[PDB]
Amino acid sequence: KIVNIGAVLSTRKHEQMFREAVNQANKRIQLQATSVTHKPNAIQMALSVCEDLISSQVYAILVSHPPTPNDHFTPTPVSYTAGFYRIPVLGLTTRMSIYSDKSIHLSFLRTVPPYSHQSSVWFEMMRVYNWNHIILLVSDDHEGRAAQKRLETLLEERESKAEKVLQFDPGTKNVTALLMEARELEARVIILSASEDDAATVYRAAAMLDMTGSGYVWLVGEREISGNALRYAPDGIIGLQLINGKNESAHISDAVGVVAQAVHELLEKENITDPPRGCVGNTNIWKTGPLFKRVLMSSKYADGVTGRVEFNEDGDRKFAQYSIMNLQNRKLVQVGIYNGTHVIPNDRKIIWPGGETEKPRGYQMSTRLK
Amino acid sequence: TVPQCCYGFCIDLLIKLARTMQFTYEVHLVADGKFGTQERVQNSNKKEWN
Amino acid sequence: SIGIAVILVGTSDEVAIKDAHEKDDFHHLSVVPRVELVAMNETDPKSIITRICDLMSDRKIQGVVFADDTDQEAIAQILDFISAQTLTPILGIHGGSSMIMADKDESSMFFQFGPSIEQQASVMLNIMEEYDWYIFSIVTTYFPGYQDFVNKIRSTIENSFVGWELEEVLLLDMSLDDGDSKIQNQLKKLQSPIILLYCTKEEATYIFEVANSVGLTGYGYTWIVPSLVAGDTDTVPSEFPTGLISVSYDEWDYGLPARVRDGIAIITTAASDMLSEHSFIPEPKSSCYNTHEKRIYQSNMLNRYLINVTFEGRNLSFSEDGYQMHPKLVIILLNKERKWERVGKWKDKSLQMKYYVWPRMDDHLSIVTL
Amino acid sequence: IQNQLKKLQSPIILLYCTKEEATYIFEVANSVGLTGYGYTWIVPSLVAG
Repeated sequence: KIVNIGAVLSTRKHEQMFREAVNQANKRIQLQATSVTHKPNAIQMALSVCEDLISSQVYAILVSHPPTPNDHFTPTPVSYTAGFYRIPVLGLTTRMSIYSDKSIHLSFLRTVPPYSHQSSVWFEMMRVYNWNHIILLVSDDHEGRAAQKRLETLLEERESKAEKVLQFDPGTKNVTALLMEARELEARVIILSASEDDAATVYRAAAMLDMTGSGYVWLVGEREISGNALRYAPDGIIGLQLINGKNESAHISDAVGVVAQAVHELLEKENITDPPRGCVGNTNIWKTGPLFKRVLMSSKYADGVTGRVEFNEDGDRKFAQYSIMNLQNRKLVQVGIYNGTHVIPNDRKIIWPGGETEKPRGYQMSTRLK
Repeated sequence: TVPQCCYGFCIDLLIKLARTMQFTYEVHLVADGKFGTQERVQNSNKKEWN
Repeated sequence: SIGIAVILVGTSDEVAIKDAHEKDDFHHLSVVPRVELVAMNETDPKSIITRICDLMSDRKIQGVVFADDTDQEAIAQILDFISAQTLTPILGIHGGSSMIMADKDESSMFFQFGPSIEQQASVMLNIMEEYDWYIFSIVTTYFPGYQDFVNKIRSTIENSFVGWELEEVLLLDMSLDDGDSKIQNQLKKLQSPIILLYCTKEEATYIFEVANSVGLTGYGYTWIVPSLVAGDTDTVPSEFPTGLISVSYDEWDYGLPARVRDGIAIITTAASDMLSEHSFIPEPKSSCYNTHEKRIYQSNMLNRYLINVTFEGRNLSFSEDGYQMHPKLVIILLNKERKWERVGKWKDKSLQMKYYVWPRMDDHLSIVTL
Repeated sequence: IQNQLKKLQSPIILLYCTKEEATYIFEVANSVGLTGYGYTWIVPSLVAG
């Protein structure tokens, strides 16, 4: 039959690219194309979403983050409109952790890894470097608490807790107390996970207290590398980044491919009931769309431009790739690639804070007891 | 916090232990004056020893 | 001069509540609230949003009271979306908006009368304590809130002096196809006369069918379920065994005779208290289109004033999560005939039963002593 | 059969059936799972054949 594809992005070139992608997918069974741009307001955005769902009656909708740098409240109206009728919605360039929870959104799948699983890369790096003692210093928020809980669970899985946990209020101005408390411990590994704005102040207050000398190792995320935080950053930071973060078309092609595979595996089923084209008319839950989401989440993708993409039972991509970036004398340089489960370094070397080139102990066994 | 001086069995025991282990110490008295017990207050996000 | 609208959908006593609305005693306050009775059909989210927008843009609307008659749960999510995108607080008192959503956004202003899951878990434990039932077990499936329920029951059983005993807590999953063997091998370890079940209506019917195939629901086993398994007290799925005990909200003693009146009174007294204390009254141009420039005024102090109100000798202080925290719960049970007969009433943290001994429905012999 | 075999609590079981009945009850017990580690069953000389 004639089953169109749903996708809502804001770019003419990306719209033409998505049209070509869905045409190539239909070439590989009649699949049409339906695309709607983004509005500055979100109430009119949801109104237009329901209007387009009426005029098209799609099975699933695709959505990506606009060039706006917030990427927080942009997919929430689309996700709410999708969950109103229990139909699945897939995100492309949204990595927030609030969407990982199935409580708010009953049907939502992402294509980028969340910051929670990013903490597992830190666990693997500490394991391969034999760093049992760490100082987890994160902010106080939803994503921060989720990442802290994930890291605590992954550490307790091996019967080992964290040396100390320190939390600060986001958007503060003085964190000297937390740093003074941390500087009186036996560990020498400080992990950081917060926004780009807090990282500058953290690095400034750290350098102001001589807490960036030799023997200390810093671990941050992608968000703490970019932005104006780069101006205040000691040499030797081991950060991470995404391979196809700002490239929308790369993810859009894979999304079109996997949704074409999904609809091809779907149309051969029984009791198929198309969603009602009466956005204004219907007031019930469509018989299809929950089961379609369930079979899409378990639909193992064949191949993609970004490698084999899989999905766990949380609406998040699994077995992603990260670029292990580093800072060497105010110059960013790559050290390796995280290939799913193995960290392979390149021929280059690492420049630790202070200038020495050696694996730090990360544990100072000072002897002054109370 | 008035500086006093202590002496007794455990004092010389800790002296000998620090001598054979070769480290330094900085003693301080108890804060509340109790060995230790569970302090169960309604205090939904609170549970610790006193 | 605050504008308050009252929207009703489906079948209801429209003229009766419209006449009763003109019975509020607001002579001791300078509020002059604009009241507009609007009735329509709960067709779709888009029409609801359009009506809300039109009524708000009509004449200086500063508050919205909502009541429904359908069974849709997504309408509460739509109300949360609206209250998040515009800082005008709303109140869902009855109908489809009675579904409690615990994971709300930060900038949302939404309050309902639904009881918290923790309150239901405390009521079902006070019932067991008053019935002298110190042995129980826990069974539940994958659901957004089962972990919270388990954590709350563990926190309330660990901090109590009465000797209890938790044995054979399970985390069975019925989503696996042909998983009847696993369910039968898991349910075979139950040995407690009191069972706590937390699942969905379909999952509840399935697990009840399984337990009846096993046979541990006829004579002495008494199971307790929260207020989400009932759904509708008028219909019976016919799969629920006899002697089932659940908790619900007191809707039979007051459907909507004075709920809208109490909501309007709370809104008016909160607005008056805010105007008296803060020396300011929020009354901007409540417009839907082109509202991005109206983000200069925040409603945090209003929320701070909305969670502290006492009128007519009744406690209406809400919680930060968004439930009432002082409801009037009732205790019902399923007897021989398929029906839910009210027995006990729980209000103001006090219990009020109706029978001195629990009816058991040989080997049940009374004993006379001296 | 599944409701009856669920009451066994002894590490030693004595079985007396026919070859087909023995295979059926063994399949049932393996579906339950009380034949792997510690359960030791004894059968007379008619089950072998």
